[PDB]
Amino acid sequence: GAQVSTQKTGAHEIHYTNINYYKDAASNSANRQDFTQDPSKFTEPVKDVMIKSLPAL
Amino acid sequence: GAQVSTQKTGAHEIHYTNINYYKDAASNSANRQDFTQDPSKFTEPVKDVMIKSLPAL
Amino acid sequence: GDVEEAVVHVADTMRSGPSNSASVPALTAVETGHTSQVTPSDTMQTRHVKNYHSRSESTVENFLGRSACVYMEEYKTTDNDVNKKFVAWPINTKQMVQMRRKLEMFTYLRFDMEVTFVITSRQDPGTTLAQDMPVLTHQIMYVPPGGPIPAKVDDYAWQTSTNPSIFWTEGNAPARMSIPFISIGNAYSNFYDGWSNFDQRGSYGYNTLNNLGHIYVRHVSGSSPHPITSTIRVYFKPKHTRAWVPRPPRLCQYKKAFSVDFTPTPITDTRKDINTVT
Amino acid sequence: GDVEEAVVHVADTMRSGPSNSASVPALTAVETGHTSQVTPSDTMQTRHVKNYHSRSESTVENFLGRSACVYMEEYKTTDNDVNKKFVAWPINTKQMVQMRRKLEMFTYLRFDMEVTFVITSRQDPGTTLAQDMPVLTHQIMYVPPGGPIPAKVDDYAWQTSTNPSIFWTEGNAPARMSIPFISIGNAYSNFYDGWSNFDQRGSYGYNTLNNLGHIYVRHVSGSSPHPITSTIRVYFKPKHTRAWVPRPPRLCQYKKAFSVDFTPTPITDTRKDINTVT
Amino acid sequence: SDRVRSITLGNSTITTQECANVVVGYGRWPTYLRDDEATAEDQPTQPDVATCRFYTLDSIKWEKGSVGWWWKFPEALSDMGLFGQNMQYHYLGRAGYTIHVQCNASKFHQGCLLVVCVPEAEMGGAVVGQAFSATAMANGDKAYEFTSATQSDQTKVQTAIHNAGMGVGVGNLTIYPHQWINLRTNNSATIVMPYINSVPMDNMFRHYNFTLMVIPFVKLDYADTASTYVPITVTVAPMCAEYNGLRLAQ
Amino acid sequence: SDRVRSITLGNSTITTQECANVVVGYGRWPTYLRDDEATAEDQPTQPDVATCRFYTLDSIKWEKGSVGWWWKFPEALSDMGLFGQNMQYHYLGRAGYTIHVQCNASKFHQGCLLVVCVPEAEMGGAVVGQAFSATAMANGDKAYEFTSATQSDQTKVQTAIHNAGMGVGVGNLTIYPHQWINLRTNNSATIVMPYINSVPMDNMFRHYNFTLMVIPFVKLDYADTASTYVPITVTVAPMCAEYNGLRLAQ
Amino acid sequence: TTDQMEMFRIPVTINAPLQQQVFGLRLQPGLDSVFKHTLLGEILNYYAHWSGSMKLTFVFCGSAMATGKFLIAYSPPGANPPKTRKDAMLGTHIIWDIGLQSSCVLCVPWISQTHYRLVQQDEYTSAGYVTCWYQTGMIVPPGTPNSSSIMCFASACNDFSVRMLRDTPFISQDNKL
Ligand SMILES: CN1CCN(Cc2ccc(NCc3ccc(F)cc3F)cc2)CC1
Ligand SMILES: CN1CCN(Cc2ccc(NCc3ccc(F)cc3F)cc2)CC1
Repeated sequence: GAQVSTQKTGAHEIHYTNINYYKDAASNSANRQDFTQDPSKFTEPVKDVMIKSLPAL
Repeated sequence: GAQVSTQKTGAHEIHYTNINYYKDAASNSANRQDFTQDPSKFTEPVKDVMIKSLPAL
Repeated sequence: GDVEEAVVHVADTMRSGPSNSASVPALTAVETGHTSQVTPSDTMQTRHVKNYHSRSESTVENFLGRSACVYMEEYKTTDNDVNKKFVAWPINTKQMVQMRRKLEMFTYLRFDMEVTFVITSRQDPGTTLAQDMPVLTHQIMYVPPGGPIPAKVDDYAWQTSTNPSIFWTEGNAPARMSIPFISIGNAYSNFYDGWSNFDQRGSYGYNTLNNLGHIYVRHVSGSSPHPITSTIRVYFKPKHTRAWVPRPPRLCQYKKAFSVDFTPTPITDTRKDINTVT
Repeated sequence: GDVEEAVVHVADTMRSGPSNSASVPALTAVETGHTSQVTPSDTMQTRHVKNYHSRSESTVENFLGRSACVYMEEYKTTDNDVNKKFVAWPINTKQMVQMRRKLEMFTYLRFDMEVTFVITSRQDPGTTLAQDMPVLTHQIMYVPPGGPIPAKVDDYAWQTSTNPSIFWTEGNAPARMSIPFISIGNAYSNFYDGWSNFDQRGSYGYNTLNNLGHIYVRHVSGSSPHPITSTIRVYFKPKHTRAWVPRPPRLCQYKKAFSVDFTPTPITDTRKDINTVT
Repeated sequence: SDRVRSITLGNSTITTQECANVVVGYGRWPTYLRDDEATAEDQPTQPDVATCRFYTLDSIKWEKGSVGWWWKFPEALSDMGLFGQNMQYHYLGRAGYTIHVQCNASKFHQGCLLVVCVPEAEMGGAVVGQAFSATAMANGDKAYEFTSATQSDQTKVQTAIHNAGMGVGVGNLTIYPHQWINLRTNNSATIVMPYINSVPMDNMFRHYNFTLMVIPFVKLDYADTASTYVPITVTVAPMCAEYNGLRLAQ
Repeated sequence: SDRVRSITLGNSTITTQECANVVVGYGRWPTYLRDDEATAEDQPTQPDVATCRFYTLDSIKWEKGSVGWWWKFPEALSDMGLFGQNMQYHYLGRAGYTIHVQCNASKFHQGCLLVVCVPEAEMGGAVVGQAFSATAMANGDKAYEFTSATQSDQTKVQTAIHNAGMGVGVGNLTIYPHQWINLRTNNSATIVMPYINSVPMDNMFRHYNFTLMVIPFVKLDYADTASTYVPITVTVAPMCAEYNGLRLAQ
Repeated sequence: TTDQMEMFRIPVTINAPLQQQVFGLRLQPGLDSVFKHTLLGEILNYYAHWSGSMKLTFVFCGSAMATGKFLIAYSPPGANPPKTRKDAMLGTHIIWDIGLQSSCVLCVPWISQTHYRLVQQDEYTSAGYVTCWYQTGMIVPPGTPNSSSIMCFASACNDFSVRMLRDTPFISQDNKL
């Protein structure tokens, strides 16, 4: 039961295998491959959406 | 997710397995199996191709 | 099922030309508490650019995913004072400044922990040092709150039957272990603006919520003819981290290990005048 | 997907016979800056030969894929001078001659790095040496540019919370780590024919682009009754290398660690006369 | 015949009736910056024709005792037409070049020149461990003299010819793009140099992209003639030049 | 709302939060020269962005006794950025303009200005049958003063305001493209002037394409305030500029 | 600054000499004292490299009857910073008009020879200057204060990024707490 996945590499110009040996999820290695993000929570907390082109008020 | 590939050996008269354990591509082993090369960049940098048999000028 | 298989670049820049219209992206109103979302393409002509930069290294997982010292202490193999032959450290993450600051940028945290111990020994100076001693061994014991606490190096409490412990010998790799999210809430809290008693009296502050237990260390049976001093360093490395409610980084120097007390500090440095740029 | 599968000999020699024609492969004109491409088959009769030789060992990957010392330094476990109990080395690859020369055959480079540390210790000579000390432990800390710098062995800065560090104990295998392409450009530059200030003044040369940081090393807590000296050697081993714009190898001996300064040197050695061949 | 070449850039033309082929950098023709490789956000400016034209720098005199000369670019063209103005008014710049070096003499003269463009031609001071100002290595379009003997003035770069002021064997400069002007069979050399650097763009006042060197390997010789020297002229022309980051004039 | 306007040329932007519409010459937008109307043979140069941007000329001070001012183009922009350099280095030029004149005052001020662009605004001397130098009518970006009384100095143009220095009734200037800046309900005037001339192109040092005039018809007035004057600023931006006939700098 | 809060307010006057400078500063978000301790500056100080564009927002906190125009310009790196409005207006700039909308945004474009810049900036990786000048001047009616203030806000665009983690230098200790 092995997991295969891509590894960070460059851009213009590649797989590693992982296996879990312990029965507790806390023993797994860091899952530092997640890159999803959303800043609208802190930058646009207003109730009525404002269009950038339109005047603020 | 294992990679199998040939290993340098002689001529007239042979496979090794590799697996990646880390999540960063920088941790992989050296990829010293590439042998493509092209010297025309430094030996024939002229604009008009010259045929060896024909006179240079 | 012998195997199973399982990237986000920043925004690009779009070409823009001359414009003359009633739309005014530049003008806004900060009174709404809304940060603008203008881009350089909205105020000057720009070429088309493809950005391959990524924000991988700024994730909270990577930001906090570095081991850092949190405590160091010394204990002697043999000495007259009983209290000086072992360590007893209430666990807390507010004694070393850098790691404290790093954590204090978020109000609430939830993560697994990876603990590593570095132990070193040295012979104390003295008039006579010629001796031969085999390799030393150390014991680390973790005592959840309310458990028995040893009072001397050779106490009965060192016979752990339920308390986890590690026995380590010098010359090998540092000891290590992992701990799960051991809290009583749904998340750890760096700050707590409240009291202990329901009458608004008593202890005040995060100290109130610090009940993680203790750590004890001792030499197993080493008792040298001459004193030998050892030092232990504890490193913590969060894993699988989640954070909530960011707060501004601290500005004033820390002064207490269990309080927010500080001294007023200037906002920043000064310069000759408002126009000086050299 | 439990597995997945994944050589270039030199040119052969073709048989050639007597010739008599208007074609003149031998005659050319170097004024064009074009190197010839004649072969022995074009000037004398040759037999057919199959070459199994390969140019595998001359690839840049293999040419630079060897670890080499780049720096060594000494520090004492205990001494009167504070600055003598730890090392502070600004990172650069121009202090050891051989590795410097090897790199300087290309103008631009782009590679990953593999770093290995070799540490050894020895007891300083003295009148009294009889002592017993457990195994020693060392700490290596990497400080990116702009970070805090320790001023003494027991400084607070040694509590790394974000700075990567390695704790190592004698008697085990040498420490190792890997680093990615950590540059601010699209490639490292061995040479830089320019200045720092936009007025064509200031520092001049590659020094200007050297901002890789520092490395600090110390004994964790070892403090012997008598001095003990340790030495550290740093080895670099490029990986996944790419190179551009080759340049002629250096001829004059190096004289400065941050400059190209040199002294004029003869082109080569001499012999009795133009005809001497013995 | 392939001995005749004609080059037309902007509103200027160069015609050579006796020349060898044209060498083209490392086989790469100059070109504009691509969208997927750029980093600056704002729109660039592309004043072709106005800046992409030939500019004849001043001339040197080739004597029997000449040792060589060098020029540094793009600083050499710092005050040459609209190219200089654009370079002054902009923070970032990018452009390839076409270098044409003329030298003509009768059938009875003999000599040989080496023309080579050296990217990142860093130079060392005359006295080790001694800094020099930005005047002993580039002062506009004026050419600089190499020296046969070892230099001694601390205010100047080491001009020892056989080391090329770079600590390398002069005979190994062939690795770089180059051409030979042999008076027997040649009168000019043409080199097309693409933009070579570690970053997409750079300031042209702070960074010397490449250096041009002319070295007589076989010294000039003649006998019984009224001509005492052979003039040498250098002509350059930026190609696909584009600027960015407008600001106040430097 | 239609009271807000935004104009973006090159790397400059103008935003007016209280303005009237924009007037557009004789209903013709500026444009490049067509192939079937050109006369010069060689390729033109079109350095857009570098030259098509706003340039704020200096400012004037509007007092209770002001009478008016005028500027002459394109000579007014003779030494303004790359536009001036291109005009210097070329024999022929061609470009339209966008003129924006700002003037703001509180609700308690009163006054009215006339902004008008007069093509071919030929002027007569102060003393009949007496020539004047090219300095009493255009000296760069500096503004020139009209006079309430009849002029008398022979070295200057006739500055009598009511005749506009042209021998015509000042009240009839409305025929030309124009706008009014009325402090009650306006703060700026915008005029887009296409290229008007009897030939496809002309030299910009010898010919004044058009003249800009600002005349207070209702004199400024106020009472009991700390502000003593109302500054006036003028901004111009060439559009679709193209040059031809390169030569040595004048 | 006897009063610390004064650091956040840029003075402005009526009857100002023509074309005067309002303020000027270096664009070193991680090193300059101005941006050192801002919410943006703190984040960068944990890293070594940075890239991307920046936003500077200015809000006029004068009276409702006051009016004026300001010129804000960004000058890329050069041998000398601008000294007069004529020099400043050559580079990237925006003309700011004060009206119902009390805020204006100047987007500093990312113009650099390298993909990244050092946080510990030096001569090689300079970033330029930002300056503000009077465009028309501030005019007020009777019965209003003769002085006003402006505030500046700093933030990163959506293409901003950082790299290489380092330990910050602002916080230090000498003894265990
Ligand atoms: C006040 N809060 C205290 C907890 N702190 C986070 C935290 C929590 C637990 C721990 N370690 C728990 C632990 C785990 C394993 C042990 F052996 C001993 C321990 F103390 C470290 C940091 C956030 C602030
Ligand atoms: C002037 N250039 C300096 C860099 N040099 C290549 C190079 C770059 C970085 C490094 N090491 C970076 C590094 C990586 C990891 C560390 F812990 C410390 C470090 F300094 C070594 C060689 C080429 C010449």
